[PDB]
Amino acid sequence: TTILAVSYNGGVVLAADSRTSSGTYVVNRASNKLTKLTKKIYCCRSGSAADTQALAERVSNYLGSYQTDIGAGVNVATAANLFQKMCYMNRWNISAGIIVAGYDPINGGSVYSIPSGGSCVKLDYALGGSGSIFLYSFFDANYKPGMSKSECVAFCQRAVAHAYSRDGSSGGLIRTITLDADEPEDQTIPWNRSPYCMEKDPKYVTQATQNQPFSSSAKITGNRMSSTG
Amino acid sequence: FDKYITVFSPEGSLYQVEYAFKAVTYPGLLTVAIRCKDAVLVVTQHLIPDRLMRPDSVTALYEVTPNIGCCMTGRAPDGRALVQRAREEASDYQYRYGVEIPIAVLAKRMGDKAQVRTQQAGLRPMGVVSTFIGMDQSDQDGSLKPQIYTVDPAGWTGGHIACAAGKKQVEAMAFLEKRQKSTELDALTQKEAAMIALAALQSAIGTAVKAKEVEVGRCTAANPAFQRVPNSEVEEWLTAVAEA
Repeated sequence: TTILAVSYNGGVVLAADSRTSSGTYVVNRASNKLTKLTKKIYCCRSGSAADTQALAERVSNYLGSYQTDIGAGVNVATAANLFQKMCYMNRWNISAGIIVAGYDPINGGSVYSIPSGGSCVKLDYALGGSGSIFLYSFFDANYKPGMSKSECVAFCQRAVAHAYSRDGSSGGLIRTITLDADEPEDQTIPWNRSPYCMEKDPKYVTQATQNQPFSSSAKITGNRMSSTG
Repeated sequence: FDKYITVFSPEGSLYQVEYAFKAVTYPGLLTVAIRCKDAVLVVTQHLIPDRLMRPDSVTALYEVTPNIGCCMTGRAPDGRALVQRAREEASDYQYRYGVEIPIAVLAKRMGDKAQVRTQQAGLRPMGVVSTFIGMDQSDQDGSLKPQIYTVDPAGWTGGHIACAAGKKQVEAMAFLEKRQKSTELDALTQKEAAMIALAALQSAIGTAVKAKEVEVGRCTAANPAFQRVPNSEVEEWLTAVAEA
């Protein structure tokens, strides 16, 4: 699983791969780990699909009740704080790396990582899931804050692609969603149009010279690819 | 003895329920709901005698869910209490079943809650007629259709084409019943239906209303969410009524 959420000026981009895996077999190839809580507050779900779906549905329902009774929009801080309480209360029972991210007119775009402990950290960008570990160095090097909405989406997609190229546990579609003052823009990049994969990267075309014909020289030529030669 | 607890009188009646119906009328406010081809309206008298009272604050109309509006007639705070129960009931339903509570179910569950307080001693009936309005998805074609469900203190739940609750409800119904012989009332445009509702209001209270002295709720097929109709749009309807 690879989930991330970066802030641009107006709002946020959540991005996620689409693979749930029972270890080494892909149970679902097209999961939607970007889970609506309110109109403009989503979470990205890493860990036990059961546990995060259950929390996301519980928190979505509390936020809907809350929004009805205050008769106003919900702040992302509220969604994050509810999600933290639940992820903390049950920290021993559940496996659930969450990123709450969204727009509210008070604080604009906000990102909250709620990792496995039930910490809630407010961040400019958050990484989550098995694939997160690949991106920390990618962000350190290539991420520049104060991106456009369009640049953030392109970057978030390029990020998720870099993670799911190396993480076995991540793969499939890259789902993004931009949350800002405007109507939410979801989009789904299929793997055959991903911004990066190792399979298409020219760096990794020439094969490792592992096989090597039986020769009268220590000169490494290439792989033996024909029994006649 | 019959009159103070929730027990049958010799003539098989629950006096405390009969009296909670009197609480609905006591505040002297009238509401009128009306269902048209593609929308429901609910019009509530919104009288603030105090110039020092903040108009924005005193509402008879509450949102129960995005897609179910409510209008409570009777003890304002009893109304407020039933909305909290309705919201609880709707939240709870959405969690249990993962879909918005249908208005006809919500209404029926609220009738169940009312009936309980007519059968268990020591709980006061909520002296309020709840008028839920909202679209309901037809399972035959998927088309939304407008619904009004009233719940009264007895627990009696009913769907309506039009209904009135409050001060002069008998006179406002008489007007809507007289206007139902002329027109179809379910073939009407939102504008035409609004005029009928506001005219029933006007007939029953016996005075022309300002757009300020009513608050109007609304669900349409186009926009199924319960909206408060802005005073501008109501002003157009009251000019349209006073002409014809």
